[PDB]
Amino acid sequence: MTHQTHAYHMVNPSPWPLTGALSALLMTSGLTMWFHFNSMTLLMIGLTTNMLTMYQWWRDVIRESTFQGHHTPAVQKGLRYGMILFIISEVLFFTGFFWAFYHSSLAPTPELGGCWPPTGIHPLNPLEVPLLNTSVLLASGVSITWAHHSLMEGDRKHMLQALFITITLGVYFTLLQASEYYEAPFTISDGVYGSTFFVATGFHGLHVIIGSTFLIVCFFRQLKFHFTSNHHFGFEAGAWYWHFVDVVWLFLYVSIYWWGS
Amino acid sequence: MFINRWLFSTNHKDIGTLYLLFGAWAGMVGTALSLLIRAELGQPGTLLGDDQIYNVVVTAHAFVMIFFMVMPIMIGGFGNWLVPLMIGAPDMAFPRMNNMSFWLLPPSFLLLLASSMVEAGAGTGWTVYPPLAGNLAHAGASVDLTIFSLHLAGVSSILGAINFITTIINMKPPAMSQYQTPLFVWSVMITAVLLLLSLPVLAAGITMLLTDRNLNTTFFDPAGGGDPILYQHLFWFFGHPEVYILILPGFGMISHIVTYYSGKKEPFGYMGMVWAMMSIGFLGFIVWAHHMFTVGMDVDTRAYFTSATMIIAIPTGVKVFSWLATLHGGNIKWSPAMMWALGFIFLFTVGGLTGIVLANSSLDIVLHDTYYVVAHFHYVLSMGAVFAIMGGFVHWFPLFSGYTLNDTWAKIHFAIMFVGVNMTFFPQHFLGLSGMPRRYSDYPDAYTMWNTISSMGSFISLTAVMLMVFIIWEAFASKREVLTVDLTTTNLEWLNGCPPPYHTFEEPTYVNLK
Amino acid sequence: FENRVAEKQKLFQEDNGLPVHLKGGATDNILYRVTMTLCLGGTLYSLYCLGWASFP
Amino acid sequence: ASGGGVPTDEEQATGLEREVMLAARKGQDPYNILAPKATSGTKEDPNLVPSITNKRIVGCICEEDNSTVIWFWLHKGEAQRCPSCGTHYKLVPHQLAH
Amino acid sequence: ASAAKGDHGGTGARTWRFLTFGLALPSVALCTLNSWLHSGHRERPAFIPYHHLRIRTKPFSWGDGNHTFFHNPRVNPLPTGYEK
Amino acid sequence: ASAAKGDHGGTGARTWRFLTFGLALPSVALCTLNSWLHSGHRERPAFIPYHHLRIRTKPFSWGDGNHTFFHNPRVNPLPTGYEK
Amino acid sequence: ITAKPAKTPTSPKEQAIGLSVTFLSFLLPAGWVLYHLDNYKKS
Amino acid sequence: SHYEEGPGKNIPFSVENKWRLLAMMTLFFGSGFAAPFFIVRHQLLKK
Amino acid sequence: YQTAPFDSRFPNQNQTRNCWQNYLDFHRCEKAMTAKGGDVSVCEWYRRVYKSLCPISWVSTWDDRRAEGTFPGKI
Amino acid sequence: MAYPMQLGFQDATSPIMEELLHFHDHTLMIVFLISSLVLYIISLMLTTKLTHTSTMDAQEVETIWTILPAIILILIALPSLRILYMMDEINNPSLTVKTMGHQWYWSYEYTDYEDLSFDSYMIPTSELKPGELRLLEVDNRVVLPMEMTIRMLVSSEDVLHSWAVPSLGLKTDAIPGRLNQTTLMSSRPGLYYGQCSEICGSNHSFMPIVLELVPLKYFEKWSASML
Ligand code: HEA
Ligand code: HEA
Ligand SMILES: [Cu+2]
Ligand SMILES: [Cu+2]
Ligand SMILES: [Cu+2]
Ligand SMILES: [Mg+2]
Ligand SMILES: [Zn+2]
Repeated sequence: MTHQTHAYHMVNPSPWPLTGALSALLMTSGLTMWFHFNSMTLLMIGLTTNMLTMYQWWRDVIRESTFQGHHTPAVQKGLRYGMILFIISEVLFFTGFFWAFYHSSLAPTPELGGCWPPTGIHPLNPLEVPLLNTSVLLASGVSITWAHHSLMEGDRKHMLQALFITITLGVYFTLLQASEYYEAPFTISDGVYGSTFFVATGFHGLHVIIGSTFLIVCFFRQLKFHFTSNHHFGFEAGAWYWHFVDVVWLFLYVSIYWWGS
Repeated sequence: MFINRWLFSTNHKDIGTLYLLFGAWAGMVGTALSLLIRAELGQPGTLLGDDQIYNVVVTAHAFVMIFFMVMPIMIGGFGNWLVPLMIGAPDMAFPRMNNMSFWLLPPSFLLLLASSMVEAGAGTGWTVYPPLAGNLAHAGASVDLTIFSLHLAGVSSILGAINFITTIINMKPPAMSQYQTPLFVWSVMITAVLLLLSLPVLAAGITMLLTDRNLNTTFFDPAGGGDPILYQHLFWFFGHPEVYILILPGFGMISHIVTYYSGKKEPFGYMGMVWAMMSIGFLGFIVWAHHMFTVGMDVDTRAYFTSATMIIAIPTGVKVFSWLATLHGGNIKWSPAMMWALGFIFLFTVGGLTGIVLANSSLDIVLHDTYYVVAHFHYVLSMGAVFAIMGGFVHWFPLFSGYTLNDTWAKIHFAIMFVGVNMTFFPQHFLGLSGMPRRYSDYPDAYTMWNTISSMGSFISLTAVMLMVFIIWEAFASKREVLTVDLTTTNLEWLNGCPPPYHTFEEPTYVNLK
Repeated sequence: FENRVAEKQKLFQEDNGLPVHLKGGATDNILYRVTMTLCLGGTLYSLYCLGWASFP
Repeated sequence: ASGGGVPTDEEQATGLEREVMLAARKGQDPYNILAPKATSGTKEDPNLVPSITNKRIVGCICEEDNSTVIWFWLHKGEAQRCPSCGTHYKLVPHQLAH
Repeated sequence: ASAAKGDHGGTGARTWRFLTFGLALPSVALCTLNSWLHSGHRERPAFIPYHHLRIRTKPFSWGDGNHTFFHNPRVNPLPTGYEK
Repeated sequence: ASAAKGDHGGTGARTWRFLTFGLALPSVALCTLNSWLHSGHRERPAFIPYHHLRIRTKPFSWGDGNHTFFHNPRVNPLPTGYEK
Repeated sequence: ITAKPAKTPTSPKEQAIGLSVTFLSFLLPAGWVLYHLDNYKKS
Repeated sequence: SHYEEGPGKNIPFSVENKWRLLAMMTLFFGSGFAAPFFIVRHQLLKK
Repeated sequence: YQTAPFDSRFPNQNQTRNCWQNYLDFHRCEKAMTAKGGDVSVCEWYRRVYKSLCPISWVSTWDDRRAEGTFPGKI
Repeated sequence: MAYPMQLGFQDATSPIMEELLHFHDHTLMIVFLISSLVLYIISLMLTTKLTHTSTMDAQEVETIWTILPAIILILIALPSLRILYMMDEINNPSLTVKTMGHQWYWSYEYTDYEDLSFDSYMIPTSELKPGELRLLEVDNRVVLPMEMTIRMLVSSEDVLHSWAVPSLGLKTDAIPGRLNQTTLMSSRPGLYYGQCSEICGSNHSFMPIVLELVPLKYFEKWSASML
């Protein structure tokens, strides 16, 4: 009593949960304005307060762990579980989209021409840029691993070098994918093929951007000596998320880009 | 101060209280909606109007009771309040995130309220199936708002599911195995896993529905080659686990209540009980299609789903029989909570037995979309999930508040509600066997008797939920402070007195490693 | 490069009875108020829009 | 490869993290991260329950495979016994607390 | 289609840095060249007003409400036909 | 078709013994019953001297050199036709 | 479960008041809206 | 923590005056039960 | 001819393809007997079946699609 | 149709519906057995002053109560599945009618030979002739030949709808872009009512189904006078 004798973390009252909850309200209702009464001001404010919340909520977490030392071993083991579990819910999110795809491509309705890809659709070639995007993502898988190993071996320069290479490959994929979208001879509106394609590869795209800003954050935390050769969960997570991202692309490639086209 | 405590919390007890408050209020809205439903059906004719205004009411009834009363109360309320106390944890693994879970709820509720105001609301059914939910048959912001409300409520529940699993797994005393935690904790740890795996598929489904009606996609539109049935699969893949997610924490509370008032140390067959919930949770993931028997699927697959659905009776059976075995040599105390526990055991049995009937695709052909299925789920929800909530509420109220309830009044409240719900839902078995469809604002003259009796019962229930509010007031008005609690040796939640201090287990708990 | 986590550890461990989200200075405070302001205002604005859209 | 540059816990760990780090190397466990090992539990060899106050909740897993932990407050004073199996427990002042 | 190859039993950072520059990056270069060589610009596909394509049940929330987001006029026709 | 289920974070022998008798074995029992119920004895398939079947380029190293190893006369015809 | 006597007991009259009030607060608003249904259905 | 403890103090509403409480509970649960009625009314008065 | 008989390749509750297949089949046969003459022989069977099973609106729209050349099936 | 104060199923107009009544009786007999067993055990447990609060051995009795429910489930499953296949059985229909759900009316199409098609709408309770059923009468009944195997094909031209006729033990959803099939086979003449069994908008409750079954002879003359 008074002084605690358990290794856990009693976090100080934060206004951030309220702030982020309000943010969700603003973005959701804001999308409703954009979609219906053609307005984005509300959507803009929501995106704003949301970034503000994430910045601060994560800034504090850094403060509490790196500056204040609350991340004892027990606290860390809990963060590992949390991340795993989160990645899991994500894996099941993408599963709705592969279900959708397979459902459509395995039993093509007559309005499509009773075939797959539907008549009128000119699928991209898996052997062209899709093949490139694949090799880029896969390489960042090996380079992020090199980064992880340098970090554990206390090799500051190399961890930085590998983390940098990894980050640029992630960006390279983003640009490449962006151009593919623009050059694609089909759109979201091109029936079920376009729907199925643009939302699955699209949500994944959003995830590569989310994973890249995460690695960027890790980059700077390292420039500032935040990570020790032994305590760098922020990186472990960034790394786990990054792999989830290659893997999802492997399924996308094989399913949508290769098999279903 | 108030702000810091109530808006900026990181306390499992306070967040849990905030939930119970949200759930009770939402419970009022849902009750009002259920009364308009029976008001409309209590006399042949139309009171409100067309199946649109009526079905808007039926839809909000479902969303409110499922997502805003039952889930917040059982998982967020009792979950946050009791879990840490039962495993000897100082709090939860992610105190801050835990708060966001709660605060995501009021906005979510707003979006749902907003949906029924703009345009003509959402008269789609809680399943919000397309084409009816589409931008043609349901143009306007309504359905979109219904969808966004569901997104938030889902984000809220999987964030909390993440918290409970981490806490429950990672924050028990070092010498305590998982096979040493109480059934309630197991009950929410398992419910937490179902939420983690089912909720995302729903979000995948309704996001596809959202794009279909705002971004010109055709996931469920035949024109583009879509399939309205695809939505049914996605929805129901979540839709079934969802009902177990709704009864599991109830199973747990019941195990605690029956054992306590039987004067027993522990429940009969503890490991059988753990096995049972785990089986129930698992089989619950491979039976979704029993909700699609009249959709045009292959006879073979239709056969698979009726069988798979039926084996769930076995584990559920070991639980019913275990609670009975628990009462066995007990020194029974006829307390209000024990009354709720007994009702649950019977009523839930009847309602689940009635669900085995519907498990049969052949018979379900003529039973689907009728009031028989409305009877089935109200038995397991109105006198199953809800009875557990009441038993748990009256049993733990002193722990949460420090004050006691007037037991006699509390017993009167059971009597009234027991009569009310049975009178309301019993007749409905007939209306359904005899053909009265679901989601109708009016019915052929023949169905008049049962619909009348049914509606009268709903008024008795109204009386009971009014009395309860009073019962809570009186408790707080009189202020009889708790002194002594029985069987604390085997019930940790009570060891820190009523109410436990803001900070419990500041200095851990000592548990030997034999 | 630098490495001055040691200065910040000290700054944040300082017993000034401040909550972590403010323990870092004046900017923490302005950021806080800006965020809080935008959220509340936005929330007010949203309620207005809904009241407005509720009507034909 | 080759080189160096990243901090170590021994040199950069702070707060409670550091406290358990050091405490752990001295073989002691002030923040109860480990499971306390039982004594014979006889009146003469009671289990010694350290505490930072004058009472601590003791949970007794009477028999190895038991699913029910017996809970109770252990107070400062004479050795006390688990209500279900005797087994003596005696409170003791908690040393290291930083 | 491979099976595997040169085992180097001990993997540390030197090994991963070796794979990065000795395998990973060289592949990204080859494929880049490949994709830079197979850069055949396909002539915009023949327009035929199929009903299962160019779907429009609600005008898009932007522009003239008839233009998809990453609209490329060269290869994407409007429902009516190619842009210009 | 599942997703997963009841997590019990700590796995020791008790957990695996629990899965063995509480999951593994019960499944073997169900499927056993299933296969014991679907035990429909198919009537021996119609014989038609297809050339791509009952291949014989070298008599088998046993018996009359025309009988496959696990020969079941009820359902396996010789090249000429069913045994008897 | 034992408890100390009420610090501020609620006499029957007091209960009768709280019970009546609790009822009215539920029954009135609904009753009013329901009482005027036809007026709404006829504009 | 300057957070007060004990019966009647671990809640976000005052329980010190039974009648002020009566009022609050009445508005709280009351407004919740009335909402659906007024929404239906609102929908019935549109065109 | 009474009505389209049971078709083994379409043994389940869903007949969508049954309607679809025969509609194609007929028009595919028709086009051939035309571009071959072969005494302008005619594949009536398929038309009897597809007319029985396919709801009017589908046949209509398909015919129109075939008219403007936006019919997705390959004939 | 359904009469006042009815408890169970509408009388079976067809053989599978008869088959169902018997299966339900079987299934219901069991739910009565179990539900009364549980109630007896419960009252038994709560009726003695004798106590035994010490530990009790589980598992032993745990087999009885796990193997028993398992046997009972087979006793229901078997009959259920048989009827299930019996419904999706290889039959050869002598007629094919199509029905298309629409937002607030069904339309039928008899097109085996001639292109006969009409709309079936509910008769406003206001224009009902004495003796006519309030929310069940339709203006154009779907006429069909009694004692014959008909093949119904259900679909919709808009939202989802569900075509059902309880007396015949039929219910098939109407999904746009889909052709669901069902076998109708009444073994007796008459008027057989049903209703839309799927939420489809404002008048979901007001789009009934009325089957009128007469002998072939009268069926064909009706068919012709219909165009
Ligand atoms: C908490 C709520 C809850 C619970 C626990 C259940 C439990 C079950 N339900 Fe469900 N059900 C609902 C709520 C619930 N249900 C809802 C909301 C709907 C409608 C949704 C909608 O479409 O809108 C519905 C719909 C529904 C349908 C589809 C109806 C239709 O055609 O539309 C089916 C069919 O399989 C079904 C079956 C079952 C079964 C087999 C169980 C089993 O879990 C029952 C298990 C219990 C027992 C079996 C009794 C105890 C055990 C014994 C005493 C052992 C001995 C007994 C035997 C051997 C039989 N339910
Ligand atoms: C939690 C689930 C839940 C509960 C408890 C209830 C309770 C009630 N529901 Fe139900 N209902 C549904 C969920 C629920 N319902 C769903 C999912 C549907 C399907 C919708 C669709 O078809 O799309 C449905 C459909 C439905 C219908 C069918 C309409 C139709 O299809 O045409 C009817 C009609 O009678 C109805 C009536 C009622 C009634 C009379 C009550 C009464 O029993 C209510 C009694 C009041 C209570 C039991 C609440 C009191 C409890 C509290 C307020 C908690 C208090 C808090 C604390 C103690 C802290 N409901
Ligand atoms: Cu289900
Ligand atoms: Cu309809
Ligand atoms: Cu309908
Ligand atoms: Mg249905
Ligand atoms: Zn002991």
